[PDB]
Amino acid sequence: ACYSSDCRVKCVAMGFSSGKCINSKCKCYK
Ligand SMILES: [Cl-]
Repeated sequence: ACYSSDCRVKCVAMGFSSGKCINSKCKCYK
């Protein structure tokens, strides 16, 4: 599943701004 905290942290680790869980997907904000 997608979990909010982990998704945000994954996204930031890759150089994105943040991210959110949408429909089971961790979608990063650029
Ligand atoms: Cl979700």
